[PDB]
Amino acid sequence: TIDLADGNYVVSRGDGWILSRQNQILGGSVISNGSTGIVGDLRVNDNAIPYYYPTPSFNEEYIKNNIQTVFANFTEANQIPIGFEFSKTAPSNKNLYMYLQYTYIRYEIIKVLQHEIIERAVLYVPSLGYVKSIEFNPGEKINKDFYFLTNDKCILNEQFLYKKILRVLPYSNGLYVINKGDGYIRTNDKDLIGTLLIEAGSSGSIIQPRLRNTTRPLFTTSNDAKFSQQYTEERLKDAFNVQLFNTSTSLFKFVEEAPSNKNICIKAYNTYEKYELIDYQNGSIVNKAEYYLPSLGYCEVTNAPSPESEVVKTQVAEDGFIQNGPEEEIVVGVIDPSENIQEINTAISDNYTYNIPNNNPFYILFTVNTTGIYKINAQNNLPSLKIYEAIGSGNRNFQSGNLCDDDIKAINYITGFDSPNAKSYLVVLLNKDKNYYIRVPQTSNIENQIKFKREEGDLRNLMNSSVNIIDNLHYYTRQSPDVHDYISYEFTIRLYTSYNQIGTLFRVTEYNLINIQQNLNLLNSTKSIRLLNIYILKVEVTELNNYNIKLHIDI
Amino acid sequence: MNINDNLSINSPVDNKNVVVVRARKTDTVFKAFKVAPNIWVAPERYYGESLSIDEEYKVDGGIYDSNFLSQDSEKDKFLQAIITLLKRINSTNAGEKLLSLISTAIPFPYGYIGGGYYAPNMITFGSAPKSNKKLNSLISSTIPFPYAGY
Amino acid sequence: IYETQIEGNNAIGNDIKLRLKQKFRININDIWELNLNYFSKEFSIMMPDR
Repeated sequence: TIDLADGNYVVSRGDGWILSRQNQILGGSVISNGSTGIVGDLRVNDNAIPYYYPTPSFNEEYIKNNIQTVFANFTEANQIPIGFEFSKTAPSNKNLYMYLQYTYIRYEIIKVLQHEIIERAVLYVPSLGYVKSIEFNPGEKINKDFYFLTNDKCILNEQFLYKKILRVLPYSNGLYVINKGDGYIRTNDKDLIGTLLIEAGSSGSIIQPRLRNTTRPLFTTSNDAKFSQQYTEERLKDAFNVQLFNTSTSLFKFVEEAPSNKNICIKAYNTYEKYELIDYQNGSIVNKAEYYLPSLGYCEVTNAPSPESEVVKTQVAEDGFIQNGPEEEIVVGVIDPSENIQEINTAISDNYTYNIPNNNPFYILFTVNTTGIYKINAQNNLPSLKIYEAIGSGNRNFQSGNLCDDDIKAINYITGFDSPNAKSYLVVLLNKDKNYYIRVPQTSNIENQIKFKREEGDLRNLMNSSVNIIDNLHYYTRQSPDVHDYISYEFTIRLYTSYNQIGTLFRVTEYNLINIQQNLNLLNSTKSIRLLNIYILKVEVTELNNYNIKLHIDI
Repeated sequence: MNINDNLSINSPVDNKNVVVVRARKTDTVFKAFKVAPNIWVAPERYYGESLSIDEEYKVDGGIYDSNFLSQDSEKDKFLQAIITLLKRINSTNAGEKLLSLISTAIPFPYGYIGGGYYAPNMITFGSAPKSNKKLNSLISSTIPFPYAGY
Repeated sequence: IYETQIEGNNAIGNDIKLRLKQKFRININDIWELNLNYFSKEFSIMMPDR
């Protein structure tokens, strides 16, 4: 008598099923005088073999396929040993006897016809164990229900999980790896290691001891081309220096001690750490791959519900992920393996002119000889360059007056537009220890030259900012920087911005910039300046409400 | 024994059924495909022999050609032919028994790094937290330290 | 060596233990008597013999 439609169904009745008559077949332990007894087992071999009970229509292959498609794949998980243990202390007057029995997960392939279950096939998958204890005295009579079980029972809560059978990211163009958090579990208990029911006064523990080091990562790419499985692994190794993907030697173990008044049920799941390898281009993601690196488990502690309160036939949730860990998101830029990385082997002293040697965008690695503010303009500022800082560089191999290539590919974007037609130059504070990359975009026949120059004073005020040389003063649109970042416009009066939300206008004296105004809110401003018929306007973004920023400049 | 036939020379290297492995301990590497448990197929000429040999040696029955099994088309044809031959052998009972014996007759492994096969050492890991009785350092898990130590 | 030492060891996976069990279930005299004359008769394959 069911309330479903006609057809076949796959049902999971949950974990915590104890078989009949198989109670004391494993043995028991007797402890006394305050001694502590620990009984455990290791689900690895010959005790992780499922028990099939097939009906004529549902054979073993049908059962296995239609159960492993929707629910946890026990075939793959049976090769990895999993340990469980129960410990109990006897009273320091009496004796305690406690015995262990395996628990199972029950799966039913059923056939509903006219709201009636007319045919059933049952699979018992070996889950963790369960220990029953009693404090006894010599000659005491113990109820026969303690030793012997006549019918299969669900010690845990019943379930009938069934299924019918048929914002604005102010990034720059490039590759990013995003650590999206830890503690991801698949739906429908597809990653559940298992459940332990700890009785009052006892303690339970579930351990993955890494006896077999293999792990199963999960991959999902939006394009097999480019973002492949090996490509994503290489980018993860470039970003977070991840070395082991399908291997791990980190044991983990969850221990729960139930109180002296009630019982506890603890469920252990395998977890994952989510990595997203986006390909942010022009304000939108053009390629995205999701990598789930096997993490170190999750433990959920619960109490048994009311006895047989209500067993509700609930459908399975859609295939997905649930994050039980803390909310995290870390973005790390990665050098595109596409481009070549030229190196400047000599530390830039006070002035340098790197002569650019194909026509493809590339990287130039360099370090300065003294921490200071540098201008990195190009030949006539025709190519707009970008600058990145190598994360973690400068805390290792060091050679005075030379570039020690620490082969770091995890770059942090500093400043620079991606527009290939805008004329601009960078003004950046560079540390002596750290190493910096300069991305030159797609070049053309002009040789061009990147000019580094020590800027002491004057232009040393637009630090970590790109200044675009507007030579047509009308509005200009650029890649808006993030909050608390800087942009600048140099032009030969109404000044404001369209979408985004400080500001400062300096007059240049050929530079010797002198401030004329400050704290100018450019968000839909309507004030006037009436400057004398060359000035530089520096804007700091306080609220990134759009990918681009528009510089409305009206005479 | 089921000979896996869903393989091709263009199959991606999944490190589970299609691999690239080093030839003994030389500088050569080669591509191998798993068609059965512990049975692999490498659709290319043997690395050890010199594909070009002096005419002086050239043993009788000496069809010699250095351009055989060079293109990927010939390699895929060779792999398919070997899979078909293995399926032909596996069809009957004598061939199935022979292939199962080949797949189960693993070379005898060496013992632990100290010699012997009897039993490994023991590790005590995962001490329970303290309580009213406290010092539960001994209440923990027991682990075979080298697992599959052979 | 297998029967006294390996068979009984609880710290070795079944992937090697069971394969070694079936490896030694065959007597060495069986391998010596395994020739092409058996498979030629069991497959009806004609081949040179002398």
